[PDB]
Amino acid sequence: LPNEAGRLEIFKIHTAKVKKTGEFDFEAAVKMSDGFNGADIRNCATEAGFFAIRDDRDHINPDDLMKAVRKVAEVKK
Amino acid sequence: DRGVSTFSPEGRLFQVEYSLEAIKLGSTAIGIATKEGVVLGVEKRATSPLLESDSIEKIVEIDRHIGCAMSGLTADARSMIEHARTAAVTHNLYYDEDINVESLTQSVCDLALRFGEGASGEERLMSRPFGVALLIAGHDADDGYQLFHAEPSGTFYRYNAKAIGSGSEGAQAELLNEWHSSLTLKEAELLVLKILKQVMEEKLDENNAQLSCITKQDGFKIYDNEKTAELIKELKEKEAAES
Amino acid sequence: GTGYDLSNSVFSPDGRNFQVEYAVKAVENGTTSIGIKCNDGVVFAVEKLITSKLLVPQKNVKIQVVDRHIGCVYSGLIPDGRHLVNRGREEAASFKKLYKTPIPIPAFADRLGQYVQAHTLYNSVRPFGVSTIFGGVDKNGAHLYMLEPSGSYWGYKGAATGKGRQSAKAELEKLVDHHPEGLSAREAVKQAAKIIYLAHEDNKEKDFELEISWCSLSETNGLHKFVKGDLLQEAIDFAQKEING
Amino acid sequence: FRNNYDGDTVTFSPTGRLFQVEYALEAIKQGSVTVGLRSNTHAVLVALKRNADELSSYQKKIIKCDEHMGLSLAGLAPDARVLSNYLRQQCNYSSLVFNRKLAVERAGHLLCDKAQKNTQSYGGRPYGVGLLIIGYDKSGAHLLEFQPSGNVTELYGTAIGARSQGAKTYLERTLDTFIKIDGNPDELIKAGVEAISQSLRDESLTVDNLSIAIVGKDTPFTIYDGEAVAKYI
Amino acid sequence: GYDRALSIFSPDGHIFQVEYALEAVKRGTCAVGVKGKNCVVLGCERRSTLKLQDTRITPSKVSKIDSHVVLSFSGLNADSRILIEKARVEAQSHRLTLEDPVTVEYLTRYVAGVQQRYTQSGGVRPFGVSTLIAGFDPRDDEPKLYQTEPSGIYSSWSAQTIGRNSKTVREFLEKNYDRKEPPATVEECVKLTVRSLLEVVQTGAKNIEITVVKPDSDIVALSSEEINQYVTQIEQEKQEQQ
Amino acid sequence: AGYDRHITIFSPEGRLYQVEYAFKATNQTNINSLAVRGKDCTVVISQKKVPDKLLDPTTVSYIFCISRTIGMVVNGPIPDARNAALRAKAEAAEFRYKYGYDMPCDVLAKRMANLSQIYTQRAYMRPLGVILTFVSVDEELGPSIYKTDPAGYYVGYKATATGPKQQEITTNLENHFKKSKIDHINEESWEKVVEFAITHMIDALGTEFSKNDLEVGVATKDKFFTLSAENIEERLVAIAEQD
Amino acid sequence: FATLGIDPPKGILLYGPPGTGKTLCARAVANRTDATFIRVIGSELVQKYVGEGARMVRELFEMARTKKACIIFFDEIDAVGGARFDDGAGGDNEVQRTMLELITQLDGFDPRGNIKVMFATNRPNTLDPALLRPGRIDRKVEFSLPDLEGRANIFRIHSKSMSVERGIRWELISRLCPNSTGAELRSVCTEAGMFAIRARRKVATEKDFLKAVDKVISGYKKFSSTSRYMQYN
Amino acid sequence: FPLPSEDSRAQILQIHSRKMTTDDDINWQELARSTDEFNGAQLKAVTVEAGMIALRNGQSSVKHEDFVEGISEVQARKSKSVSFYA
Repeated sequence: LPNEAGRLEIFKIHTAKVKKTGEFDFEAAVKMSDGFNGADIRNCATEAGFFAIRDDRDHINPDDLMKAVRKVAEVKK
Repeated sequence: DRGVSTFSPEGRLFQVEYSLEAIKLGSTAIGIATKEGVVLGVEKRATSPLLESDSIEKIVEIDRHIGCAMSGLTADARSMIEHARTAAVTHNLYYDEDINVESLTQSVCDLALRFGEGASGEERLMSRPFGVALLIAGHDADDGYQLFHAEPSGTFYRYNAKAIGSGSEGAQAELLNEWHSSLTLKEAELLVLKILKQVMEEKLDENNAQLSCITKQDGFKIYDNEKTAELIKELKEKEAAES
Repeated sequence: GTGYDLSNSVFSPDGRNFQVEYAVKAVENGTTSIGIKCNDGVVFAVEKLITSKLLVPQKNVKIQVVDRHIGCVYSGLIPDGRHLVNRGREEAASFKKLYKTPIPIPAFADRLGQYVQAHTLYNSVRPFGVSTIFGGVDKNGAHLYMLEPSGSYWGYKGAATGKGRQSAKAELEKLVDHHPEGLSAREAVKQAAKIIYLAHEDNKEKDFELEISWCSLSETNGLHKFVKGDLLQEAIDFAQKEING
Repeated sequence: FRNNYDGDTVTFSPTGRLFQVEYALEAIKQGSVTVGLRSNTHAVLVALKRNADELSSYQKKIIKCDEHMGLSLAGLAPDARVLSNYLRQQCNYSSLVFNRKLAVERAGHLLCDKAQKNTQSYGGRPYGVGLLIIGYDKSGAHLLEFQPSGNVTELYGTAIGARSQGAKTYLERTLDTFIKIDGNPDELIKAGVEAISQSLRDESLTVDNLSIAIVGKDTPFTIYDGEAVAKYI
Repeated sequence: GYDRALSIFSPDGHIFQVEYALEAVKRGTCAVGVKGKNCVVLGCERRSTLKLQDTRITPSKVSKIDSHVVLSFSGLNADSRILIEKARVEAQSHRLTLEDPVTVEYLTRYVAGVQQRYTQSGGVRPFGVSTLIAGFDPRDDEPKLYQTEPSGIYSSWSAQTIGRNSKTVREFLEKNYDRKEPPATVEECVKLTVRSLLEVVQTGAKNIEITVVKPDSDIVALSSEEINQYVTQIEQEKQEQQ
Repeated sequence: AGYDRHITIFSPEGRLYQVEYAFKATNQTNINSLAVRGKDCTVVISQKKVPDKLLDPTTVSYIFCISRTIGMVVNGPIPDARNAALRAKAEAAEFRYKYGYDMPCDVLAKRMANLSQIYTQRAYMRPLGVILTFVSVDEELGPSIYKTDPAGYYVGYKATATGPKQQEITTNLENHFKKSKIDHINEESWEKVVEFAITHMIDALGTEFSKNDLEVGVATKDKFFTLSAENIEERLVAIAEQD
Repeated sequence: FATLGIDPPKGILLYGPPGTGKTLCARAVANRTDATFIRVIGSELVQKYVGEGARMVRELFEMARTKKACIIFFDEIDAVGGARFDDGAGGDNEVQRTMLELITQLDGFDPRGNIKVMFATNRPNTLDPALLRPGRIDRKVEFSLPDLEGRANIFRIHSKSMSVERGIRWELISRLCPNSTGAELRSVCTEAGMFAIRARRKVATEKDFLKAVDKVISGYKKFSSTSRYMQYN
Repeated sequence: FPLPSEDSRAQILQIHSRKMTTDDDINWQELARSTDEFNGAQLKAVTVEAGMIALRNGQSSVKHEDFVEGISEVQARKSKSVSFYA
């Protein structure tokens, strides 16, 4: 479970897939990662994007994305 | 097995619910409290033709104006000698009078049922709650004759006519129509012996059973073997005159 | 069997026995109670689920305030939560006996963690299956510490429990960017009803009742107050003002 | 293998509770059916207690404490001859030492953790006895529903027992009418009589097996039995 | 110490502690006794075959409570002597209080009273000890026989005996021996006792020991020579065909 | 029967199953640290993770002040970490009450290990598998580090760390200690010694941190303090200017 | 069934001592059904190959929907079900998969008219607590020691074909016998029949029955009986 | 599957009661309060065993008491016993 330097290149591909607003901070989300891997990183915007389906918008707020980060830590193991 | 704290699916202890099986293994006894006196009796049966019924006491006396009996193992019968008899004297030590049968039973039940796994202040070391069915009867200075019973489960209830032992299922069924408010002392002496005849497996004998009574004047008085044999002869003459 | 469910005196490969893990599910099945830590003081929140009209509002209060200077609130099981209240208020009385001074929040936190860690060492002692949220005002400033059922506790600028614990704290981080130190805590009282209202969407069954017991660094300066009258209905109407339907 | 999550007191179930409490909740229906409420100024407790035989009478669960307070317990009472008598000692202990009216909060607060000590401290069984306690003070009458799980709450009225849910729900519509009517304790006791008829779908209303308690401001605590309930039958 | 109880109450009344406490007598040696008019006789046996010891140097069932009361039983060895010393202190306790010797009736209650706390209270297990208690009362020559069960059950008896196959041996005394007509001469109780001792141990009379309890503080222990005197009389009229 | 999952008995492998699970995972916290000794001082550095925006960085610490001259390094579960911390602080004051000198390293490390070894005797009470490292600066002997293992193992350590990377930093420090043939760091200016220990820490990690993401402290002569947010940030910036 | 909207019970559980008159009642009722009877046990069900105990038995379950009027009693469920903690030591997975295979036939669809399910074991809850969940068992057979007067017909059934002396009293005979089962009462008459072998009795007398209870239950039975082995689990 | 509450158990019983013929004397909130921690598998057995109580009584349709008698049916060990109550 490496630091930001290990998962940095994953976040770039993770960012380019999701089309959202241009204001985001992913540095605080790195500390939020506990027991998360390359598959759990995809889960972040996967569940966060589900909340915006009924909102008729594809924009993902930085706090809405962090809500799914905590949600994966509850279902771990 | 597992911890004693395990309850029943209804929320009750196992030793309390299973305490009724040790009563049937004991002696069958039926107490009755009439308008005149309170009829007490038990069944000695026999364990052998050489058994002596003189030194065995299945009917004890807590105090002069009251009485007690037992159906079950004889171990717990002596636990109340240091408790029920002590509390009866403790009442005379403080209030110096005859304790009410209604209050004495509830007072004994406080000293009767105490158990559990363990406790520092109270003694829960007792495992089985009761192995014996104890009868509590006497005379009240206000109400009158009261027939109570100490159940193996530990509770207490007011019993006009109570039947305990293995034959309590068939004896209490007919006891509903037998007991009446007009039943006197003499009429209840031949009634108990007639019911015990269908209960007792052997011939009625002075050594196979023991009866007594509670008098508001003379007090608790046991029936001697010479007097008990008289009630046996009166029963044989009464049953022949029924038809 | 595995030994972790029956005995808490053994060692788990993950460091947390299965018996301790069962305490987490008991707390999450209770009622959501959040907390507020800002520059003007520390504000709590508590809700009472109404099962039937027989229940009377403004009676049962899960917030237990030690003296006037320290508040506390629990969740999950009632007896395990009130067991700590008798011990927490007894040590506070013993504190003022020896030192003749009010007890600060950090000195109050170590007395709680000592009881949890000691009950997990003995196999014959049943541990605590509830979570503890406590705060107040001391000679220093606002401090909020939440005691987990495992015994781990440290600095928290916000608290949550029940349903959506980590989901309710998402609104707390939104106020961090708006107010760096939290600034005015009076508006947070209205925000508290909105955070609890966020959990009312999925959990809506019968009527709800909200109670708030807070303490301030400025207004109270160590005293204790309660939300009632106009302040009671003003915070409730604010949570329903955003979404009327 | 339910012996692990049940027979052990200190163990925790996968749901976060103790299965020993589940059996204690069932003991309420296995016992006698009681009905109680709080009208404020007056208070009525109607407890129906069945006996074991036609020639036998029940035992009194209700234990008198003081003139302004009373208690009626439901389900069974294995330890109540000790606990409630010890609580009755605390009733006078608060009056003769602290001079307290003994409201429904602290009276159920100590008993909440008392039954928990049996689960917390090894070597004892949980009590598992339902207690309905009412008391009067300067703030009026208050009802205390005590569950084996240590429930501390206040209700206008409640009915617990076997098939007693009918009397609990049906009186919720007229509940506001009963509490607003004061000064006539006879009609308040008759309100509980209708709750007994709704709670018995098999037998009829008894006479000696019916027990009614009442407490109020001027009227002290007493238990109606025999000819006292003749007008309420 | 141990807060729990070492016993568990039975659903049907069949208790593990009551089970093997009675068979402890079935595994041990038999204790034979019979009452009388002015005295009481208590016999016994020994399980050991080869005997390198003497009867006086090694006591087995020999124990004394009051001056004229000799108490002999077999339920066990170690747990049996514990109740004896407590009874002797209790026998002195009546001399420290009542100043008079205690009757045999309470001496049975005290032995069962200690066994009462074993079956009731926890922290201590019960014994397999079953005591046959005898002796007299002050200014009374009438003996007593009480069979004490490990569960605290006692009853009056006459020819009762406990041990290996003692129920069958007692059946021999249920007919020839009449409780209503007890024998007079002290040696008459021995004639019926020796005949009952040959149904278990048979040969090896060195193991056979007879203890006669007599009033005025007198105890007579019969030897092997006096026992063989009644053995010859058994085969006299029994082998002859009438 | 035979399983240690409840009781504790000797396994057929000669090793207790409780001792196994205590030694296996101490990294469930998922945190690393390091401890080194200077000339007249002692430098300790511990990683810090703050997975929330609401956490107060001054509250979370793995280094607690015991005495004026004594620090501490603890890794393991948070609730069980303070169990040995509150006891050591209570036992540290007992030294002055009995003696009235400052707690030496040879005592506090021995008392907590002997208390943990009693848990091997007691089957009912649970021991602690928490890593215990007592760091301080002695007056006569200078810097000393004694790591107390949960099984009672404690000895002199010139350097120590935690986590699975403990052996990685040990390799880099062993080569520097072999050529210099000294156990401690003979270089003065502990401000530059802190940056020296970070270099060995970066090699195991490979990333940087902020002022509140690293728990760092320095044990000096007759003083022990904790670096604030400004003191930590100053060293992380100044290390980039040198190398 | 169609008018009221209710369906008859399919699955049913048998728990108690090993064939004391419980199992005897199971085979007696099946004879009056007048349908196809098939007996399949669980002990041999294990075998080795995966599917020999599930897929091969599934063919019997599939044929049950084809051929109607079929009745099958599932036997020896202790060798099939049961509760797990470490999830098995190996080799019992197919034993547990057969338990789950029985669920599949009751999972998607199945008629309850021509297909019945009955288990046999010595204790009710020893199975998987998920297996004992309702819907594969609609009702449970509670088998315990009945009352005294209820078993008086058992003494009659064995005496219908048995010659007994006229004037015998069964009231005193039943008093010697405590709570028991049907098969335990036949053992009293079984040894009583042996009393007429050695002692050579013409018919069955009262002294033979009064002594047999003390000879069999007290004398012969002694140890080796099921008493404390059933609580819940 | 979470433990169904009062209103949660009511909606589950409404599914199995669609084919049931009742007297319209039933209160849904009344029956759910007497039930605790009963999933839909146990709630289904209540409606099935409800009509079986009326089978011996010859009733044309189930009533509010028959649903309470469904609890009286033996599933969770709700049956009777001796001693304290008789």
